[PDB]
Amino acid sequence: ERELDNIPDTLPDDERLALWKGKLKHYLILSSAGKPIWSRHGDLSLVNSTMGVVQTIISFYEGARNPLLGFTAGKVRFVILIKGPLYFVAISRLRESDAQLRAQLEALYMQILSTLTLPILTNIFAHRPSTDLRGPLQGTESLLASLADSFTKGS
Amino acid sequence: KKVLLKVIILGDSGVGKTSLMNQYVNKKFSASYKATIGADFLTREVMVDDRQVTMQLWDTAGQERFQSLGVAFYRGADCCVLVFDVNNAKSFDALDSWRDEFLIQASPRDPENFPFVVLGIKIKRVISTKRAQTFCQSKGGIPYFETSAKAINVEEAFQVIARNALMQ
Amino acid sequence: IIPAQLGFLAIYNPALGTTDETLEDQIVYYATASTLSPVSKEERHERLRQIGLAQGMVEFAKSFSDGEPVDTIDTEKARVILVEVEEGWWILASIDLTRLPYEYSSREVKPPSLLRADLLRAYDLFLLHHGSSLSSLLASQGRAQLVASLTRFWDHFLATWNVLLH
Repeated sequence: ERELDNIPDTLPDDERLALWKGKLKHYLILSSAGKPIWSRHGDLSLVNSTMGVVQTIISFYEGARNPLLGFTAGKVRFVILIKGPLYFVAISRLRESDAQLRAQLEALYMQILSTLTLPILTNIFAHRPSTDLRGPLQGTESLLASLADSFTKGS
Repeated sequence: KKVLLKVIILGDSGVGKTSLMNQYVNKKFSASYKATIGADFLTREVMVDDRQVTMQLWDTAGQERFQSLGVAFYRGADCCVLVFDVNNAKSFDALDSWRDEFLIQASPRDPENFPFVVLGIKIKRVISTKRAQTFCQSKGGIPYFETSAKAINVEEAFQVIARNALMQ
Repeated sequence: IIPAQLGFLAIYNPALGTTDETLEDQIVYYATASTLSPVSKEERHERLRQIGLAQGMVEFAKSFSDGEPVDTIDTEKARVILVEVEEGWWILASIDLTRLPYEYSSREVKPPSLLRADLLRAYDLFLLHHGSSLSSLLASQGRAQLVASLTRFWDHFLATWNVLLH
């Protein structure tokens, strides 16, 4: 019933989909194939059709070489964030700006990042122990220096 | 974690894919968008041995104006279903064009072992069963099933295609 | 540098075409930047795709918005406006953003709420000189005459319509 309550599995499918659609805030993470990765509300059986609709809408604008940033319907805002094969969608009935929603999707992406990268990075170095990461990190040195200087100024 | 499979339903428009999937899929979770953005997005729970599998069904509209978007429709597909009407000869002849266009646009890993299933819809028929199996046998032995919209072999066709996806 | 301009505008009514053979009948007017100055199969497919995508986004968002349609779409290169001017009749307008070397900007462009009010006033202006409503006109004078009447009005309006602030 309440916003942060989990949608019950025992309820009939009509009410569950009704409860899901009524939430004030949704967070959707899906692959570029349309396969669901994570949803704040709802289970795999309930959200996957919505994922396919979202991937298709995003794909029309990818196909047009004109990426989709977001859209508005009444009191609801949709924000799209694309990071390679990962599609992030925020759907909000709260009074949240596009920049606030985009920042929230960016933060969820960083949480996904820490979990996935260290295993695949370890697996890479297991097959190629001599891997030199200076190449793929070129251009980020300037940002690394600035972040280090922010710490040094704090003292 | 529960297994998820992305299943593409291919076939000529008007063959009867929508009415057929209506008997099978969970209508409560269907999303009907064929005329607008080129597909119906359906879902259904399938039991393969003890494991319970959730299927993500993409029932494509098959209209010409959606051909370019086949790259995004088919991306990451686990398996593909080819549908024809046994009374519509043109729908049978198109099965070779749908399969080749699917392999080109989807470009899946292990193309020679990618799971396929051919479905012939029944309602005096033009396409004989043996002529359909010869095409299925010609394409690496695709499992062939015949059914009516009034269920039948649809449940068995998807348990077969789900089982072959899990082997990969 | 290419200034922001009107990409395309469409007037459609889904009730005028409920089968796939009659989908293009939904469209009573369609103008692109090129047309403002013979439709190929590719162009016809593209128009049906633009209008179908708008309807699909409307259908999708209605599940989350208590039935409210999509009214604004923000893309990297275009600002898209969608307005239901009367029950069943829709105006879809895509404004290309300013191209600078490219990089795309919307600083010079009118806000979505302003573009919508421009299209509604043009709608009000068209009716003021022709009839009570698009639905009433369709029954009174028929499709051919209504489309011809809409083409004369909207071609002239879109040629002069300024999507920039100044």
